[PDB]
Amino acid sequence: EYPAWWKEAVFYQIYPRSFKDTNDDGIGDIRGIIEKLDYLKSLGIDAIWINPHYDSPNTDNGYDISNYRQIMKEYGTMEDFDSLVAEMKKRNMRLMIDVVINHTSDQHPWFIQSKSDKNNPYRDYYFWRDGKDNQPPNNYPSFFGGSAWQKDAKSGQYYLHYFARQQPDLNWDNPKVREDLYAMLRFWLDKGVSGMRFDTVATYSKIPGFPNLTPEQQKNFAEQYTMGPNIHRYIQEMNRKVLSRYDVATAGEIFGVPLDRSSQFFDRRRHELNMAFMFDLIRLDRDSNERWRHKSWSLSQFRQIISKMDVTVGKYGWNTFFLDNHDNPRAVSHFGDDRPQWREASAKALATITLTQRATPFIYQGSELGMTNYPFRQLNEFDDIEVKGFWQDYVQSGKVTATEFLDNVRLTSRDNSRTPFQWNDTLNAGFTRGKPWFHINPNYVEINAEREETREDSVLNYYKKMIQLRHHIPALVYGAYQDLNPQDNTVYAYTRTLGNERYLVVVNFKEYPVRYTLPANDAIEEVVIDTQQQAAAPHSTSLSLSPWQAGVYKLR
Repeated sequence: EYPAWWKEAVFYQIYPRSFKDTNDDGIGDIRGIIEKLDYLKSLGIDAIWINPHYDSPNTDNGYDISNYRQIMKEYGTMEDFDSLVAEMKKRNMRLMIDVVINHTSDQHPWFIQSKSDKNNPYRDYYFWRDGKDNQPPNNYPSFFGGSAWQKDAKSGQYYLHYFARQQPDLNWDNPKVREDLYAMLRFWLDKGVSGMRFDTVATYSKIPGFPNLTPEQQKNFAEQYTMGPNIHRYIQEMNRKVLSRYDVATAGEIFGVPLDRSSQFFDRRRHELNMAFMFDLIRLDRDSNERWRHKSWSLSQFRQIISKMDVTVGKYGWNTFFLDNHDNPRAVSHFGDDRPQWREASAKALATITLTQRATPFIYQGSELGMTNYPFRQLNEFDDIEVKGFWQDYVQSGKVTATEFLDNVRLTSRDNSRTPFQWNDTLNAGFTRGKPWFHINPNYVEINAEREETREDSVLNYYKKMIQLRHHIPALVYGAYQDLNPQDNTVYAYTRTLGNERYLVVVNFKEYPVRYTLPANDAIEEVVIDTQQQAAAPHSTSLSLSPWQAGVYKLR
């Protein structure tokens, strides 16, 4: 069974820039988070993961770090940070920070020096290569558009950046970089942080010789970058050196790692990472070649990916469960139906699922309210550099029309989840009194924390109840997972079994009523909860489900 606090906990993710502004400069800050801790405690949150909070030019809103030990000016001071840990600790909440060490900002002291000369001490802190000819070293693509190699006029060589140009990759091969990184980690751990979320941990190790990519590898380049020969070597070292020497829950974002390779990252026995963030589910409807394009998916596909994950996780690993985050579109829009008539119901349905999985649930800020995608009027309303990067590679190239491109990024852009949190119905949704740094969704007049707090049938209060059920029913945390019908495209039904305590979770994914027949030997003994306010106790053999109806039941 191997109990663990991080396995039973309910995590909340905060994107500071968009959580709460306290000085009215239009940007969310750390004091804003402090101000809302009571809101999150009442919600039932156990731990909080905050996106990057370090000094950064903000080319990638925090993921381009220029100083790992300094608090981002936009977010506040060290005192504010220390105060967050203290206030959180006071409320028995654990703080998990975002660790971005696959790369740094091109304005980081290490890169500034590395960039000054070919013989500078820090030259080997990054990857510099010569373009054998009148072009880059190889054909490596960048997640943010064009080549993953940037030419340095001065020296004449190219430096490597999987992501933005302003995000040069660190060289983990050099034992000096590793040590400076471990020192930096203990800096934060010594201050009380109880958890670390490692950004793109599968790409720390590069492929020796930087061979070119075959036509095939060109497509799934995201996966090739995880093919590093020293990845588990390095992560294991970081564990020995740091992780294993503090009580810290670790989560690794393994973007690009095939499912059959995730085990090596979270297998207890391997002493690497406690749990991981897989993307097989959240990206089930993304085209293979065009990462920005959305394609149709079905429930059978959805549930089948979940079964596979559970099997792969097995008895020795552990997983997280999330339907959205700062790099993806809103959960209700993506997996439910955000139209006015179905938003609440489908939101509650997804909530039911989110808190009854054999994984640690991560609730992204604002989705507990049923926040939705943003109504982007035109291309320039996106800040997403991934989008601007896609525009260059597919629209400038003529590979896709601007209209079709827009139709799609409207559904897949990470900016959908980056609009300011909606607290109440005052100007700017009570987020700020200044000008919001990024456009706020007009539906805030309907979807806002305050309004939902007083309404018993609100999405917020339903989330409160689901989290409360998870905190009180062990089976919902550790019970075995069983998909009663992997092929059904209408009703998602599964059991959670811990000994003789069996629970049944049912979700009507359709917008018309459906009658669900329980397995012949199964009987409903109790109703733990359901999305209908009225709906009385059903009988033992079947359920008449209304559109998007969800429920948890205890079986005999």
